[PDB]
Amino acid sequence: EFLGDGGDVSFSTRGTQNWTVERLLQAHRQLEERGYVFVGYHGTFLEAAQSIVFGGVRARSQDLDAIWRGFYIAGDPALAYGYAQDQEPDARGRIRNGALLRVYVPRSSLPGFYRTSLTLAAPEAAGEVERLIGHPLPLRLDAITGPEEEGGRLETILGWPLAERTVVIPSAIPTDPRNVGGDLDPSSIPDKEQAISALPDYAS
Ligand SMILES: CN(C)CC(=O)Nc1ccc2[nH]c(=O)c3ccccc3c2c1
Repeated sequence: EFLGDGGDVSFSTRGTQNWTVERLLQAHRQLEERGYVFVGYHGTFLEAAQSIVFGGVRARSQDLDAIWRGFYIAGDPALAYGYAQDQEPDARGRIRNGALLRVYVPRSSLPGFYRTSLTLAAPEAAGEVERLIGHPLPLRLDAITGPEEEGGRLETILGWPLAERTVVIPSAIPTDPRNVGGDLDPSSIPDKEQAISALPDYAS
């Protein structure tokens, strides 16, 4: 259990229960001590956050193409935040805010991390990434970081094999239940979390 101590952690529209930036700090120190390193944020809906944190990352399907299939994260919490919410409404039109998660990978997995300046959405990106990674997509126990299709923000994709090796914990950066869909309010980012958010150096 890499969640540190305090009470039971629970995701909810009111905010991640029993999660404070201080507990995150304890959790972060424990992970680092165990040889894990932070690689980015992952925004998703509440239940997927719960599953990811306590069950671990688990690929489910889509092999025909989905060439870029994998676990998408981002060094910049603002990019991942856009995804921390339900993808479709319920029968009554409600779209709940989700949660931001912190993704860690064993340091021994770092050799598989690559970065390119080429926008991943570019048509020839696949060919360039395959050259960079040394094999045909999909990504395996490796990852690639590159500019989002449009926006300039760097997105990181973890091959499912790598993703399933991660330890993921809640972020102390909250989503706003009053502003679903809205952009991340940078002032809602705890200084203490920003402090433990440096990324590892990737190969290019
Ligand atoms: C949940 N819907 C957005 C459908 C989907 O297929 N994608 C998905 C679902 C969750 C995602 N979470 C992220 O943190 C993220 C970060 C950088 C780039 C993409 C993502 C991301 C993408």
